[PDB]
Amino acid sequence: ITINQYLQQVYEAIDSRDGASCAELVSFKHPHVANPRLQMASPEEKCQQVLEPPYDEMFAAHLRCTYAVGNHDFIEAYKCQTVIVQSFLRAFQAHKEENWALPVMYAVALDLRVFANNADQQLVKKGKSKVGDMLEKAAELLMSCFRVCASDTRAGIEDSKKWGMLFLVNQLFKIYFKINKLHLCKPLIRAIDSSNLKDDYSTAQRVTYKYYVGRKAMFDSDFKQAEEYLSFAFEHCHRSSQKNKRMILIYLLPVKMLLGHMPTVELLKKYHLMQFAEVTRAVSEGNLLLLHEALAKHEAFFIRCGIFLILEKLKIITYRNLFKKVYLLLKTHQLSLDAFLVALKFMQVEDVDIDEVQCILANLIYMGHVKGYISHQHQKLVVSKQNPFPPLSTV
Amino acid sequence: DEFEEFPAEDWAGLDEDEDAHVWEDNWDDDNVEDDFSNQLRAELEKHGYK
Amino acid sequence: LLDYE
Amino acid sequence: PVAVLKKSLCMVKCHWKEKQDYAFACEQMKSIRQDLTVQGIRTEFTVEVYETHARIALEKGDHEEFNQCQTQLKSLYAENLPGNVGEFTAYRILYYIFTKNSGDITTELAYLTRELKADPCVAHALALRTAWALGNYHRFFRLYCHAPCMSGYLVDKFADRERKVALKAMIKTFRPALPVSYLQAELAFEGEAACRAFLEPLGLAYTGPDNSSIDCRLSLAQLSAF
Repeated sequence: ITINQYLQQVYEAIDSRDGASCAELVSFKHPHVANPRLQMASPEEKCQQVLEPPYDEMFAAHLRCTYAVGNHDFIEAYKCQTVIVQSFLRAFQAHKEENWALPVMYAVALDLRVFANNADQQLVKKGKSKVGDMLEKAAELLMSCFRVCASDTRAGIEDSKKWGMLFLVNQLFKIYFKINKLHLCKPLIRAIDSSNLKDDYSTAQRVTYKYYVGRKAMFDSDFKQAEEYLSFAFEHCHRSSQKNKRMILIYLLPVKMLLGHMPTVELLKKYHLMQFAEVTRAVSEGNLLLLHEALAKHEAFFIRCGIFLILEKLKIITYRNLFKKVYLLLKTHQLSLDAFLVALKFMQVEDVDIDEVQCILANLIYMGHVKGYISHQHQKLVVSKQNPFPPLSTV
Repeated sequence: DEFEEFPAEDWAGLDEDEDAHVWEDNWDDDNVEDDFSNQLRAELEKHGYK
Repeated sequence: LLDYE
Repeated sequence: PVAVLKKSLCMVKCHWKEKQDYAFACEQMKSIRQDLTVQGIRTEFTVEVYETHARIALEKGDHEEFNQCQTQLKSLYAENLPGNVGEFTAYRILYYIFTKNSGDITTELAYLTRELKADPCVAHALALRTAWALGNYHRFFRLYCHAPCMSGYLVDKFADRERKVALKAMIKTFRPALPVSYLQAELAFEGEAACRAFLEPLGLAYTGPDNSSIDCRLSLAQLSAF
């Protein structure tokens, strides 16, 4: 296909206000990238003489960018994509009370982020810069896009640019989850909640937003909200995209286990997350030795997933289950602390003394896991006649 | 790796793989006759505490 | 001993 | 003046060791650091001077100066420069515990290697972090007693906070009275006077004029005060 035909198609799509065709002609998912005729070095004259600005600069930059990616010049590709996003945002804020060009943004925005990653990887291979150099600039550009999309308050909701909000937020989250900067997600999370379209977005963007917010809440020890979000993200996830469902389970399992819900063996085997299996078997049993062995054996996987320190908080649940087992076996409301000391020594915990047992029981009672009090003079934990160990859901 | 991009932007509910009862909350009960509890009971009985 | 209240 | 600046660092180290004056030592070392930055020196001697300044700042208790020093020293260690990498990897974890930066601790633990975990300071810091995360004040203060190198200076900053949390958890459980001797033994207190001065401002009601123990039941209302 000659570049004249491509320019004519671009002009027809722009003049007809058809977002889908214009987005296709500028997105790298389209096969036209692979066309050798399309890739050219300096097609700026053709774009200038065919398309009015700022579309001319945007599409000339896109053509040189596809040439660069054909030559694998990812730094030049990222620079050209930044030029594309700037010119398109100018032409996008140009539109008044119309969001025909909303799909275009999506494609363009996505491409930028992807290129940024490769750019950073290139700078890792070249050794010039560190990791995340271009990702912050990518996040800045996407934040400008988000501001433009959220500024459209006067226009009617049918043709407002607010519909292009959540997608951009999701993109930002990805960057903010690759450079390990969670705090920057704080404004966006409220910005979505302020909008009245919090539930009117597409299913994919809503699911991605719920998953990211659930991850942030879990990392902030907000397991109730984290469960409320990740359950929705995992329930509404697309069946075809199994990788996303597994990634959501990776962060939903610790929250459910901390709140007292244990995954079945079938769920772990189905999604190939067998690494949790033994861990689960410990927590529901009160086996501290098994929990330590399973956390050490799968230490690398949990360290990579970033949930090792969240997983280690299951030791409190393991303590509660072990002490509940001791209470059930002894069948007495007034339990000598030496019984819990014996149980702890059975789990091969290093240098356990009665003082550590008292400390663990005091922490459990303070946290609400146990309803009782430890008489120190007699060294006896007196537990309640009714509801000695309340269910983990209420705690 | 990172969260993927869904192929279809909207899919209603027919494409939502529904997992039924994958979470159990009945583990927390008075069941104290399994293998691990029997081992712990033997260990405790070795030091008294009938 | 008195029980927890 | 790069080679003789090592002798200058030795001189200021002697000044800190004998005179024990933080003002002149800190000022001179800040000037030394800014002289190093101007020349762009990033060798092992830069690691040495940053380590010395951080260790000096820890003794005075100025956590902000130490925070800047360790933040720059992470970048200095990133380029595999010889030095006490374990000692100052422990202090990063301790400062993250002090500032309750739970997000930073995960990333810091991710990059830990076997050699670092074998270091006594890193092992002590990791054990202290585990005890603090699980709320095990007995093990926490047992580790806080025998702290290696300068690792105790970081823990001295949130020792009072953890002591208040532990005392809340103790009063909530220990009934009808909590012996003050047990409180001073478990919370890693030296002398009875220190423990008495610690628990006096809380306004807890005791059991009798002798104050042999604190009355938890009548002090439950004071838990929200501290």
